[PDB]
Amino acid sequence: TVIVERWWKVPLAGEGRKPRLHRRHRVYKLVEDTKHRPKENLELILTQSVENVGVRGDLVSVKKSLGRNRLLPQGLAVYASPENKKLFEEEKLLR
Amino acid sequence: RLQYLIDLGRVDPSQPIDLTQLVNGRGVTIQPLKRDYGVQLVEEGADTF
Amino acid sequence: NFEKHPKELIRGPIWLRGWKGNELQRCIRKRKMVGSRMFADDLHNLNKRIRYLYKHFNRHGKFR
Amino acid sequence: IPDPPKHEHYPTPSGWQPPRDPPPNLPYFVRRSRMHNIPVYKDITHGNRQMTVIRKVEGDIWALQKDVEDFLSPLLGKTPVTQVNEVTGTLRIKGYFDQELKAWLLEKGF
Amino acid sequence: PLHKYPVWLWKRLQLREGICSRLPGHYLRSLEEERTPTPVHYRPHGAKFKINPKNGQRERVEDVPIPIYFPPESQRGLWGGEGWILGQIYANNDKLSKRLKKVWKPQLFEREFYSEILDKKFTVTVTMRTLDLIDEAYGLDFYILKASGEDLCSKFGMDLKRGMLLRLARQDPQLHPEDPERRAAIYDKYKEFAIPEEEAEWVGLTLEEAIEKQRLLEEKDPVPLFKIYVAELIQQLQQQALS
Amino acid sequence: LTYFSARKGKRKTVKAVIDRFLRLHCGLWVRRKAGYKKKLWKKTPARKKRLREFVFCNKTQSKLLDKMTTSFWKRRNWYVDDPYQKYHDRTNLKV
RNA sequence: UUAAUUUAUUAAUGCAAACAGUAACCUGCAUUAAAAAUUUCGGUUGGGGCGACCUCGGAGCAGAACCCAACCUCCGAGCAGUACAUGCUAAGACUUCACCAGUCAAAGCGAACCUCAAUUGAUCCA
RNA sequence: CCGAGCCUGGUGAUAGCUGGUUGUCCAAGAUAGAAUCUUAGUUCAACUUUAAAUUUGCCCACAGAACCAAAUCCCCUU
RNA sequence: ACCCCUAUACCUUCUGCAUAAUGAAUUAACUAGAAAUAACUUUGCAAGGAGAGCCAAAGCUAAGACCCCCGAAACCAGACGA
RNA sequence: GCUAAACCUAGCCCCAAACCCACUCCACCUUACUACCAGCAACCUUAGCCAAACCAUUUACAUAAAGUAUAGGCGAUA
Ligand SMILES: [Mg+2]
Ligand SMILES: [Mg+2]
Ligand SMILES: [Mg+2]
Ligand SMILES: [Mg+2]
Ligand SMILES: [Mg+2]
Ligand SMILES: [Mg+2]
Ligand SMILES: [Mg+2]
Ligand SMILES: [Mg+2]
Ligand SMILES: [Mg+2]
Ligand SMILES: [Mg+2]
Ligand SMILES: [Mg+2]
Ligand SMILES: [Mg+2]
Ligand SMILES: [Mg+2]
Ligand SMILES: [Mg+2]
Ligand SMILES: [Mg+2]
Ligand SMILES: [Mg+2]
Ligand SMILES: [Mg+2]
Ligand SMILES: [Mg+2]
Ligand SMILES: [Mg+2]
Ligand SMILES: [Mg+2]
Ligand SMILES: [Mg+2]
Ligand SMILES: [Mg+2]
Ligand SMILES: [Mg+2]
Repeated sequence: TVIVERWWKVPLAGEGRKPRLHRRHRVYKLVEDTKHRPKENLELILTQSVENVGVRGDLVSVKKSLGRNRLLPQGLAVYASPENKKLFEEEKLLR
Repeated sequence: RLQYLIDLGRVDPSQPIDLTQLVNGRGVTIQPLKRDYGVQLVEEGADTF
Repeated sequence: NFEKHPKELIRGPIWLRGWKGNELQRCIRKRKMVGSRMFADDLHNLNKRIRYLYKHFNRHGKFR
Repeated sequence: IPDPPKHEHYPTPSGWQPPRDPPPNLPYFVRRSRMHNIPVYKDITHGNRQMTVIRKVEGDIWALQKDVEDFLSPLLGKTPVTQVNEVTGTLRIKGYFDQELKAWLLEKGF
Repeated sequence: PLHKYPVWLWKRLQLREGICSRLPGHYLRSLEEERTPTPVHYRPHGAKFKINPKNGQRERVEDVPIPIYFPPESQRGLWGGEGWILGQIYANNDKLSKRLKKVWKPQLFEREFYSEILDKKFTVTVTMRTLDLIDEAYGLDFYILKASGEDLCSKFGMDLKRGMLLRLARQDPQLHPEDPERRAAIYDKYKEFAIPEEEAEWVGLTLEEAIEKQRLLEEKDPVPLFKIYVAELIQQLQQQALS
Repeated sequence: LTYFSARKGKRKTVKAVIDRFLRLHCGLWVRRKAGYKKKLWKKTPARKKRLREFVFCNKTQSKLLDKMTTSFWKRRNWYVDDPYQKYHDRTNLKV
């Protein structure tokens, strides 16, 4: 997403009102894009041991493309939610 | 001004002189819009008070 | 004992009911107090008048 | 507005004094204001013109005017140049003479 | 002359008046609400007051959203809560140069997507922000459920949500025989959400669609008057018998 | 100078005037001199001194200023310790 | 158009963003093009054009308080030198016929024991 | 009636330019200059009008206003 | 009645117009000064005034009293025309 | 004495209140007013005049606070 700051300062309006605008409040100023940014590594739990990237049961931070394109659709990995985490822990304990 | 008020009956010196009393007397008009932060006490009638 | 004002006695258009005004001012008042429930064509006319009136007052004239 | 409390000694500190009883029998009478002051006001018309008004006159304003004139001739070396107005019992007097006028009124006993 | 009710209420009035009155109360409420969406193309002000520079004085600060534009492609498939930004730029970001008009488009992608509730792989026009949102919410299904109708910003998405809700309600054979336990587990995964079936039918509908549905519901061929007459006669006879 | 504004129908104020001048309650407008912070190396001490003084305005000029502002700016102020407070009221005049 | 301001449109590039592996299409930001777009075309002047001039100062016209023109006659300026109390204040005046700008200056406090005819530029912005 | 159609709207476009601007009567009333994309205009000054407050205003006589004609300024009396 | 003597239509625009400068055949009805602050005015009240808020070192509230008409070539938006 | 004059009520303006209309039969999206036969489909910042005495950023579309904070070739103005 493109985040766009507003040049020209909307003049503020009420509690239960909408501020009416002007053809100059349409004049924006680009602040940032969410791409062109340091990418984050998402945390995924693993249902299989794959390559050197991970082991069965271990939660791991991975590149996002890998997570999305390969691991999650094939059923090799699961999202790091508080729901399944407990289950994983239990499994580990059992092991 | 205060002395005058006292003389005239309005603004009673037997009771306290809070701002409210002054307002009632109508020696001091004040307006929060136009940012008046109450009354300042001034010397003008220092002697003969 | 000031239960009512004589400006509540006056019965006329809802916008100028205890309120004098100018021409332009009157128009402005009408546009704000009624505008939303005015007939399109009439609204447009009013707007035009306002545009005109402002120009006449704020620019054209004598004694500026 | 409260009618003021009866003090021990007059005039009161701040120079106020009530109207004496009985009234001073004359051709004219001067009421006081809402606030119990003697109604002798200053007024500037044009940035120039300065005058004073005694405005609560009642009965024979002409007499009052005459009296005023008599009073003020030693202070000027003229007559003061006054305008009475019978309808609204007033007296426009050219030039500031307010405090003095007030004093005079007090002396008279209005 | 003037109108009775202002022009910005006419739509509201319409609802009251006719077939839209006979719509169920739980649907119309949604239409009426109009809550603000989550900020996407603007960084919101955290607090309602701030203290500006220049003068050391606190004053209020309302965060106004950027208008946004959703082309009909967006409606067809999940984008985030985002679309086109029609605006204007000053030439070199200085006001004393030309002002000139600009459309910022978002980066669209095509992706497959599984859903446990529906059991199907959908190919969608998705953007990266959408993906991120999904990740945050964990499941796509979860995201669909969790994400509100005014932040979903897509008709297709709404439809999907509705379908999911219906599935939750009915407890339909989605995975068929051999997977009843599995089905149960899936259902239990989404114990949250799952509205009564008569509400879930109307979720994610437009107004026109809703109206159409209503019409369909209360359609019916007219009852022959003859039958009614016969019934009346019977009643009369019964009465006579009684007396 | 906007004799009737579009939303209210009031006189607006020429804000430049407000920025530049001080309105004393007597009627007099105070201004800072022009070129008082420019090319002081070539200016001689006396000249500099002259430049640094707070000059009063004319009659016509004053009138113009008055016209350009509204009755808010003409009002009586009672600021805590205003350096100019003493100059608002005017004493000892005679035509 | 080789006038100023723009490139929103097309133009390829370049970098991102998406992607894949192994020891291209879209979108965002930059780039120079092509196309265009928004544009304005100062004054004085014995008509206008061309030429000349446009701010400041001294002399004549203007012979004796000020003031006084022309595309009238003649000289010049757009600094330089010396200081580093070329400190700070401040009664009272002059004034380029308005305003703005300019000039002079007693006393005082603080210290010693300016030359020059013009030698210059408002506001806002930096 | 094409150097860029016609129609409606924005548009009572805008015009330092031209034309026009309607009962009676009386009164005071004439053009030093300044800047200015300014010299077909305008703001200030000057003149002018009104209402005020005023105390001097015009006319002026001796004395006086530099060195390299006609007059003027100043100016008590009247 | 005329003959005698006296008498250079009107408006506009001009330094200046009988001008051979503009306009006007004539009648009809229609056809062009509208707004604040600040002043002045006369009322009301008065160290206060105002029927909240505003103003106030005689002020404040009140009314009264000033500020035209017709005209381009234009630019742009959406229709309609081979 | 001809042309002519003259004439009140048609209706209309501004409000107030009150939320309007729309199938006798037949015909009417094809060349509308046409009885009767095998293909598509709506959403996409207004601009400019104008003011700034040019023009290029910019230029308005109950009461009170307040024409205040702000904004602005820090100006027009908002
Ligand atoms: Mg409010
Ligand atoms: Mg008065
Ligand atoms: Mg020329
Ligand atoms: Mg020539
Ligand atoms: Mg001078
Ligand atoms: Mg000294
Ligand atoms: Mg016009
Ligand atoms: Mg001109
Ligand atoms: Mg005369
Ligand atoms: Mg210039
Ligand atoms: Mg001529
Ligand atoms: Mg002649
Ligand atoms: Mg002839
Ligand atoms: Mg002629
Ligand atoms: Mg002519
Ligand atoms: Mg001519
Ligand atoms: Mg003719
Ligand atoms: Mg008329
Ligand atoms: Mg133009
Ligand atoms: Mg053909
Ligand atoms: Mg313009
Ligand atoms: Mg103009
Ligand atoms: Mg031009």
